Amino acid sequence: DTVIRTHEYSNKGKQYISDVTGCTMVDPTNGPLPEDNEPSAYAQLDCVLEALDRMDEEHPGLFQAASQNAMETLMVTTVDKLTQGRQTFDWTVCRNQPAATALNTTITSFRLNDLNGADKGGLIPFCQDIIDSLDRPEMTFFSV
Amino acid sequence: SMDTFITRNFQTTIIQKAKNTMAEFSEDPELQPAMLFNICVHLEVCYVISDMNFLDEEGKAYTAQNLRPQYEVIEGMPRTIAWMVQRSLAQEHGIETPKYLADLFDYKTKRFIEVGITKGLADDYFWKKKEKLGNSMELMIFSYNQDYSLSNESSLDEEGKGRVLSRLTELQAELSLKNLWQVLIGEEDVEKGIDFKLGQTISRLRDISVPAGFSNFEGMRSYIDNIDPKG
Amino acid sequence: GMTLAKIELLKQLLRDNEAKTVLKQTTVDQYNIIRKFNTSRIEKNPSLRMKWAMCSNFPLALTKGDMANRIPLEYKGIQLKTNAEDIGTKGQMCSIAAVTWWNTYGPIGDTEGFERVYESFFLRKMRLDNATWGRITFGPVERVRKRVLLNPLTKEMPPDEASNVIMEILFPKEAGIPRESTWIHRELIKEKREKLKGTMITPIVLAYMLERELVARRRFLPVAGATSAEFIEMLHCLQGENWRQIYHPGGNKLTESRSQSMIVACRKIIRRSIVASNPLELAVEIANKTVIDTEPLKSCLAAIDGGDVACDIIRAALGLKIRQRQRFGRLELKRISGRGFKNDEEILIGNGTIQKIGIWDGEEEFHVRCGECRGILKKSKMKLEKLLINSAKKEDMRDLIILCMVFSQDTRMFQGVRGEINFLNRAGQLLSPMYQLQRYFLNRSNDLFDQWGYEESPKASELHGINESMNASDYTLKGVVVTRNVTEKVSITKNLSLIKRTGEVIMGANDVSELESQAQLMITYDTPKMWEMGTTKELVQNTYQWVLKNLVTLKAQFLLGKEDMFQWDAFEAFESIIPQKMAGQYSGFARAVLKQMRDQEVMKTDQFIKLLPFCFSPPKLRSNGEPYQFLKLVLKGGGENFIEVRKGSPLFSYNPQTEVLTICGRMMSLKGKIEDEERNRSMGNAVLAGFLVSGKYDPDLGDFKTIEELEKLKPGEKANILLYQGKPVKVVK
Amino acid sequence: KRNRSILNTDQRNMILEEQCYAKCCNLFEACFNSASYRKPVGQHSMLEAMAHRLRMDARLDYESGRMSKDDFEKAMAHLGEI
Amino acid sequence: LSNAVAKMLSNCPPGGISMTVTGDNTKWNECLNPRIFLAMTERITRDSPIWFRDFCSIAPVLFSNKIARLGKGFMITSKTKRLKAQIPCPDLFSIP
RNA sequence: AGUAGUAACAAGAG
RNA sequence: UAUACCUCUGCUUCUGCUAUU
RNA sequence: GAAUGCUAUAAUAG
Ligand SMILES: Nc1ccn([C@@H]2O[C@H](COP(=O)(O)OP(=O)(O)OP(=O)(O)O)[C@@H](O)[C@H]2O)c(=O)n1
Ligand SMILES: [Mg+2]
Repeated sequence: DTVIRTHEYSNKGKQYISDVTGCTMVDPTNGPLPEDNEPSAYAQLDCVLEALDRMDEEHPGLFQAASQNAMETLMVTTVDKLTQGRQTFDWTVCRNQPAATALNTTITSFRLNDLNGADKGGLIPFCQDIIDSLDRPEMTFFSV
Repeated sequence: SMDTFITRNFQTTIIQKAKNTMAEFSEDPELQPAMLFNICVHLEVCYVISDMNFLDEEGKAYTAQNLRPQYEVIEGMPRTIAWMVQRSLAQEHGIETPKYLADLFDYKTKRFIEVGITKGLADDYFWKKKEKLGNSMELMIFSYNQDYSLSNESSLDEEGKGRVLSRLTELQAELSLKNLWQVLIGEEDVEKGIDFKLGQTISRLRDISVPAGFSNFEGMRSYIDNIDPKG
Repeated sequence: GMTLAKIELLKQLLRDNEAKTVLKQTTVDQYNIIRKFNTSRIEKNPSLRMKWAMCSNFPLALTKGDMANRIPLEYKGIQLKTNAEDIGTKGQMCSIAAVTWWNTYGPIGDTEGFERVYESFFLRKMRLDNATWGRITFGPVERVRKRVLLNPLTKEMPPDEASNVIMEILFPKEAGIPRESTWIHRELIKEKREKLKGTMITPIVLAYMLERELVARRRFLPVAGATSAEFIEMLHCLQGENWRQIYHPGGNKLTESRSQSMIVACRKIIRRSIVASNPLELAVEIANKTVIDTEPLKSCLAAIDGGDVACDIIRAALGLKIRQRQRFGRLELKRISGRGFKNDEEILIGNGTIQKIGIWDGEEEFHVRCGECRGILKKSKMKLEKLLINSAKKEDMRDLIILCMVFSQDTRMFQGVRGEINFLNRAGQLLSPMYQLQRYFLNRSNDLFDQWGYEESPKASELHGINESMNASDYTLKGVVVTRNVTEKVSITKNLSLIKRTGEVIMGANDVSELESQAQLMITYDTPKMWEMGTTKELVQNTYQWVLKNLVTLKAQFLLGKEDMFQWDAFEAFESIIPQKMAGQYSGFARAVLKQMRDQEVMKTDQFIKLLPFCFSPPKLRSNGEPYQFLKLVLKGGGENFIEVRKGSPLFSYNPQTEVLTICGRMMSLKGKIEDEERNRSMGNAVLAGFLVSGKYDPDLGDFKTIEELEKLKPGEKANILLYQGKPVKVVK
Repeated sequence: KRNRSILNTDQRNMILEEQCYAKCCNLFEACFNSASYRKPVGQHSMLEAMAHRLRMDARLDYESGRMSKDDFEKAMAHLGEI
Repeated sequence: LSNAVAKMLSNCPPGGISMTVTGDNTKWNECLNPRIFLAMTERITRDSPIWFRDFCSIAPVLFSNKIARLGKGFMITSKTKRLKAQIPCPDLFSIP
């Protein structure tokens, strides 16, 4: 239902085939403005930016002030931070699992593909390994 | 560069255990080899002071079955191990822990030992480090121009004191023989930028993850950065 | 000799090549990840799963040990435990009956240290045990939502500092780098370590027990005149919305909390006394019967050496040596010469925003003190002039200079505000800009020093200036000097002004702080009609309630005597929550609208009730003889504290359909106390003074006239009025 | 007691994986009592950390007189094997 | 919210009408777009260094190419035979 | 049958 | 086949994010 | 005459 409805409000947008996943992608953004009051996903970048500019004017320095904090946080943030999110999806077994396990599986899996970024302890170098893992031709993992 | 040099001079023990010390301080071993060599020498000097120094069950120093040395090598051991060792020693023998991390500790003396290698004068560098410690650790300073400045109570014997000054000049000569002595002389400064580079895949995903009327992400970035959408 | 066993077990564990590789690969960091590793999906309906699982044979899991084996398999035909070992504990499973058995016929363990371990709680109990309960009161309570401390602490520290202290107590070896903190709590570390020494309770518990009484649990709650933790803990029993309960806790109460509340009492007395003729009379009347928790205000003011203007005014009023002694958190001053004029002004700060601050005028001299360091300060409007100090402790000297720099409000101090400084709270509440600027520059000092400027040191006898590092230096901070060298009978006017024996005044009730705030300890007024010191909404409700109560008489007396029943002690209190600069104008308006109803036959009891209270403040008419005209009457407090003339308002509205008056939410029936003609009788008449309805909206007259356009009309001129959405009326003068 | 639905299905194997990590951590906590309270920090091997601590503990247990020669030799010998 | 209401209430022009629209948005999740969330980060981190601008940009980029798993599947049954069976999501278009 | 209600249970497994 | 009138199981037959912390 | 910012296995809200 959600999958249908999401695309039902985007169908008048720009539809194309992802040359990465090979999937059917639909892009409503900067699309034709609605003719009625049926849910519209066709947001206009210009208007989203203009809105944010006014917000930035009304609250001066807040964006960089936050960005600073959010950035300085990430640098301190360890990997174990991920082990506090109930049932996370584990790609190694294609089932949900405890956050702490779902991570462990990924760290153990990554090591086999020569990805030890986790071991450094900070979240950033572990994150680097995730966006790197996409460029691996094959991905190898333990399964009992 | 220093890359090929340290492989010949120092063993993998000293190479790696230093690169761990550098890693914990979060500075690249290759982008600052001057800093690597300093800690390598700093570590190699410390091991020589506690190499053959052994204690018997009676409680007297002797030269080398038996597994209990006279000194305790703190330099090399990771921070949280080093500090555990340092605290464990202080609390056991019953003295206050120094606020700074020590290099060595003599089990017979029951005192902490701070080691320091300098380029100019060893006598000057003794009074420089006396400001921080004062009398928390019994300093033991050395330099490459055959100049030693130990504490009033120095346990280091005549046969021991030589090996240090020998290896100090032996390496200092080997750096001059390879024309790499000049590499350590010149100043080296670099702030370690927190670089997070994107791969090929994720970069492509980003380019297809853009609003309509954009060739690639670079476009969306520069559009957002530059143009003002008032009205 | 536990060490050997561990090493012997490590050899056993390292024979499992799976465990070996886990230990060899998993970093000390990653311990945190693999510790939380389990099969168990998180139980989403535990309330159910428990209720169900309790009906099973063996729901519980023993820890495999010699103690587990002391429990028998069955007792008098009751299966206590099974052979089958739990997946988790790898020990025998058991029924809830097992616990009940152990607690009955189990071995008797050593409960030594327990009380010292769980002292935190035993005190929590001891406070209730050695408490005294007063009377319950039924009446309106305006609860304010504020961030408060939930549990009294042994000593307050940041979580980081707190944790580091706990490490020093329980886990000496695994402490890491020794911090300043270690030395700062050396007494508490040793004290706790000596108390927890002989105990068999698990260190991890002792950790959380210390954490409970060192780490501050500070959360938002709806409170009313009780902020003190030892009150907050009992907040559920202290008050409701519509009832209050007097409760004196036990143990001890802080001199600071005794002080800070003692101020609010005086401020609240003065605030209310100002309205009556002979304020001193009422000020004295209340003050004598004002109790701070269990301690009389007079006794408290006598006992405590410190407090604000109000404290001194009330001290004088009672007859006590007024201490012009002053505080600014850490800094504590005492005036030698000067007179301060607090003017609210828009200050630009270093980060580049405009903050409203109360700036003090005139050149004043104070005896500044900070710990073991003392000094003499001299300041003018937003400029420090000269600061003499002693060479006591290095940090105590360093703090005094920063405190004096901030206190002076120097335009240089405001320039050195670089970074994020919050004057507004996460919940959009006001924080004291001076007390936040004080709090900011105590953390970042090097900015202030560099943003101030230096100059040549003094070359006098015992004067030798100090630089940034607080050492006898050549360059000293612009107007700072270090030296080797470290009342009068007043009377108070009935109108509350402290006059010298010469004639010059030192304080007045016009000089006290306008800011009401939540008293730390419970403030009680042992005179009947204590509600008079209450909040806007409390006073508003209690007043209109008293109007409704005596409406029978008050309405009749109005139809005989004109101004006989305008002067009532309830309406006096009510004036103290009216803005003084509109009080008279409102009375001027209201009395005219009332008299207009009485004389011209057109009555309206709901309006009479609404306006009658305003008719106390001596009337203030316009220069052309006619009264001021109003749409809403704003009162002291939030932007919701106002009475609408034409419509209803968050304080006051009448429902004619039900004949129900609604006051601050509380519903009262006007059935029986209502005239028959009123229902059909329009409101249009009792809305403007000297204005009455003629007909209905006349398009010829045009749009609806404003207060101004109405006030600027010649008698017998028609106009279009709107009472409320969809009630147009044609009103004439 | 833990829901034992897992005993029937092939997921069984995970209990050994758990009770492995459990063994590793539990012992680590016997070496570092602080680990239970505050998060231990280090990018070095757990074994490395555990070894040194036990070495110091043993040495100072011998020097203090909490441990005997027979036991200390066994300690340094057993730790030697690692 | 009590403080917010108090001000926005009292700030109302005298004579003018203050109105509160008790509001709720429909299909909040379905309608909002990742590529908009990408723009938001890019505009919010304008003064942030190159790496952190990019770091933030990933989460939206993943969401703008994300794949939704279709749960367990659909159960088909014969009442006559009293047989039930789960059809896996991969085998949805196996049966007519 | 029934519960229940946009899809399940009315035992499941070796 | 068979053991099986036996044996094991009763959230694990996919339970998320963000606040109140 | 102000502060102190956090960070559950429950429940509620979206
Ligand atoms: N259990 C929930 C409820 C709500 N939400 C979040 O809150 C939003 C608002 O939920 P709601 O108002 O209940 O529904 P809508 O998304 O508005 O859907 P509808 O069009 O049916 O009103 C959701 O989109 C989602 O972002 C959520 O994450 N989890
Ligand atoms: Mg909705």
